[PDB]
Amino acid sequence: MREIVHIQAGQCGNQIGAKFWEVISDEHGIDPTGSYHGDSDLQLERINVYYNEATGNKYVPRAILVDLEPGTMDSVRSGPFGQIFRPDNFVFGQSGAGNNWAKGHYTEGAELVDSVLDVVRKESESCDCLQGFQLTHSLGGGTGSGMGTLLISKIREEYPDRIMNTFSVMPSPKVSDTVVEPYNATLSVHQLVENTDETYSIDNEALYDICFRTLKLTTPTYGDLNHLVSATMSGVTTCLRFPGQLNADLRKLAVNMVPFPRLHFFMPGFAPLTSRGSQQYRALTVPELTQQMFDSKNMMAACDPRHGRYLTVAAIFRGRMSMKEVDEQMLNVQNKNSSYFVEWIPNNVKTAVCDIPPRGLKMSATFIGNSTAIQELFKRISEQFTAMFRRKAFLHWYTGEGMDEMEFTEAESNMNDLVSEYQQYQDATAD
Amino acid sequence: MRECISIHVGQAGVQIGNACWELYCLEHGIQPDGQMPDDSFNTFFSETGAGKHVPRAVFVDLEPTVIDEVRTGTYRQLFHPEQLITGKEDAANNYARGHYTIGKEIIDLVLDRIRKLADQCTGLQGFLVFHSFGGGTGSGFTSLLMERLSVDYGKKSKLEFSIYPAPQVSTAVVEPYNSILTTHTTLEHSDCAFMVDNEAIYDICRRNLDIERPTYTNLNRLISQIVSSITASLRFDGALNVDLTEFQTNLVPYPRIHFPLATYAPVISAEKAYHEQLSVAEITNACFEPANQMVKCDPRHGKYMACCLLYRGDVVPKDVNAAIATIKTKRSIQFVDWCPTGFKVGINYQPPTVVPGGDLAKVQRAVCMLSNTTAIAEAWARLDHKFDLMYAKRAFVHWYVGEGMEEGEFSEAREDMAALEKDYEEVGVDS
Amino acid sequence: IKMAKEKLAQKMESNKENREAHFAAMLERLQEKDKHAEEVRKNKELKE
Ligand SMILES: Nc1nc2c(ncn2[C@@H]2O[C@H](COP(=O)(O)OP(=O)(O)OP(=O)(O)O)[C@@H](O)[C@H]2O)c(=O)[nH]1
Ligand SMILES: Nc1nc2c(ncn2[C@@H]2O[C@H](COP(=O)(O)OP(=O)(O)O)[C@@H](O)[C@H]2O)c(=O)[nH]1
Ligand SMILES: [Mg+2]
Repeated sequence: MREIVHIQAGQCGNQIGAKFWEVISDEHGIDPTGSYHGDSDLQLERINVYYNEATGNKYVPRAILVDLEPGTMDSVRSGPFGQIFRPDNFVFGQSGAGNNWAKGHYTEGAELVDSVLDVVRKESESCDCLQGFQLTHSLGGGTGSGMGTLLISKIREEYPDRIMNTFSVMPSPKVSDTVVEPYNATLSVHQLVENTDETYSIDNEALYDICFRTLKLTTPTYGDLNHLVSATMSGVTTCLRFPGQLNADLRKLAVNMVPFPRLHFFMPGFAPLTSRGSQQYRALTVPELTQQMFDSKNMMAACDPRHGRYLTVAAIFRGRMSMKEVDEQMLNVQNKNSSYFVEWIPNNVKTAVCDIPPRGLKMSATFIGNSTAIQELFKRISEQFTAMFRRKAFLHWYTGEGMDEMEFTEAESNMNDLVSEYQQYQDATAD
Repeated sequence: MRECISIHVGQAGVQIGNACWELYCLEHGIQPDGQMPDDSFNTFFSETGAGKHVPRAVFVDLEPTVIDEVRTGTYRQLFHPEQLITGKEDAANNYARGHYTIGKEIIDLVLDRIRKLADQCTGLQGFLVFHSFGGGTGSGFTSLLMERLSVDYGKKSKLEFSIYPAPQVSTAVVEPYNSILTTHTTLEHSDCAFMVDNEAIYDICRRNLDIERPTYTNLNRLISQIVSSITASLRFDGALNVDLTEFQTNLVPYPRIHFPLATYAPVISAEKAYHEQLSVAEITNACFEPANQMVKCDPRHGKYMACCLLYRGDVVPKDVNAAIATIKTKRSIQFVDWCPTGFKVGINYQPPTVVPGGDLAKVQRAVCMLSNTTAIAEAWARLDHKFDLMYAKRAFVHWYVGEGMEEGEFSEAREDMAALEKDYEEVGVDS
Repeated sequence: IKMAKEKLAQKMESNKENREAHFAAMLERLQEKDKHAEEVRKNKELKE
């Protein structure tokens, strides 16, 4: 278990993915040329998990950039770290998906898929021991959503034994204007339930609410929302890219986090909450970081953790702090909040500490929770979907692509089953 | 002459192996390059044409990380490279991956290396197997290797040093599954097994050595001291010794009841200087204190079937007998009705050696008590209950099934554990 | 020991029986959830 192959699909996928690479490059002391200029051996210890070493001192992201639309790719290349990416790894179409899952999954996406698999195969065959894949995408769009899930299915066909991980951004009325987002999301959730091993449910509803309510940003931009996404992605991947005991690889993480196959949707949390540039000169002690695990205000999925129960929790503390203090504080939270943890999964809260804090913060905490409260996010999508589907609104955009009504009915039913499954284990007892 | 082959499996086994072999070298005056300026040490170290002393040991891991540290470390010259065996992909805390999927690829290579060591033996006594119960390699690979060793070695003695899992230092939610699966499969292949509860060791380091947050380095140094006490009788020729067979003859009354409880004393912090020197009476009294035990359990709630006291250093038989006589006046030490002769005593001349810069103080005399008590069943019960909690809901079972294991294997393993618990209950009943 | 060797070479073959057959299903799903694609690309050029 060593290399992770990263895939970025669609507008959102490429935007968040590009920010992930500038964030982690900075943490690993890699400049936009690929040269390591840091001053800590920890930065290079597990550099091979995300970077290939090119001739000499240079490091290149093992990242494949995909879109059916060329524009986003040009914006990435033009960017701060745009020059770091492997030229041959940009695979872009000309024809666009027009925020239509059917175009991304069946039409335009299907035409480009083979050119993408050719690049993923090149990266995969170079690997000493491929752990699996990591995909960043939105569920509300057409390329990220439709093509992204098509890629998952095609990759799964060729690499059925590798771990499939995603960072899936869920749509919200608060931040986007394609009216068809509930259809694209539901059709994608149906695919993820079946095809991924772990999915980080990144909710734009929660990110907008954090920016507006907490960060007091009157009109949030995607740049503001993406600063929270990149902070979360850096946190949840800490264990994979730095030397550590717990959840050191994708398989160990999945084995410790996923009790039932379908219940692989994680609710990420982050403390402290920061705005682009907002120092972080004096803030956050160990008891303070620990308390924000149950804080709905700190959740990257618009769910209240106190409205459900945690099946499994992984908590990653970053910065210079006491391991004794972390252990005490973590135990206190489980004892005080007994009722929000399932009794039939013993020692279900696992903690890890990494000496390297993320950029701009001296202390941080990342939470990965497998909570039954995630059903609130799926319920929201189902009710938005049904409000439209009841009236068969915008169905012409999908049927016009060759899709059938049954697929819509099936995707919805599968997602409602997922909600029902979370409710079942929420109500289950250690009798 | 009377050789013993040591096999170190998985992270726990390899890391404990590092501690053991470091201690043996200090005890026999062997430098980290194998050079040395009794003669019984030859049971554990072979000799080359260059006068170098090489451990009769094999280090195995399915991931290279841990062993890579041995081959870069201080004792890189002590071992020949062929006896340090590593795979690429770990067992990802999955018994099924360790036993089947991944294990099956390296098994033949590991046995070929063991065969090469056995060919250098004129009177091979058998094997000492060090592993964790919790990790996928420690659990899965060990049971696979134990089965293969019974086939290739006929009726050759096999003793285990098993790391019983603890939540303070636990890395996986699935450790109860791995523990039960390995115990069931290995039971018919092991002659005697010494369990080491990581919580007991964690608590001794905290209580006796004043270590706020004990690390594996702290735990292993203490473990190594107990292993050295058990193996001193094989590596040295004292006034009172016990070979592979005499240990088993004295402590094992029935095939399945082969789990002695170890208790060590004294454990003194390298500070103070006034907290010594402890008499033979004082160290003997300390063996009957549950705080000095290697497994957490209550002997006062169980019955003894055998008691072996292994003394080391400045100890006289008259001192020992006086100490045992006062202990016999404390009525509280109950033996089974079918056992008369309770105390078998051994004295080995060499005082306990400590690692320079270690946490342990140098003492003139120490003692290790190996007792076969029915109270050890409490450790099985704790493990079995955690297994049952998860298994009732089939939580995480899919990870094992996916690797080709069948659900029936889980039922079988648990029923065998129920029979083992029943055996300890039946053994304690009077006629 | 005679009977022992076989118990193990059975274990590793009823496992390898399964491990193979759970990637039998893995692919048959993966081929059907592709057969549908043509059956749907169908309705697109068929759209009249
Ligand atoms: N005493 C002690 N216990 C250890 C050590 N390393 C791991 N453990 C314990 O063993 C269990 C974890 O299993 P590991 O040995 O780390 O894993 P592994 O055998 O390498 O297997 P995989 O990594 O899954 O392939 C937990 O209970 C740990 O607390 C060590 O050096 N000393
Ligand atoms: N957080 C975040 N969401 C985005 C971003 N760009 C688009 N989205 C969201 O993604 C969805 C639209 O999908 P998009 O990725 O633009 O389309 P695609 O190129 O066809 O996958 C909606 O839910 C948008 O709110 C971005 O940069 N950040
Ligand atoms: Mg390991």
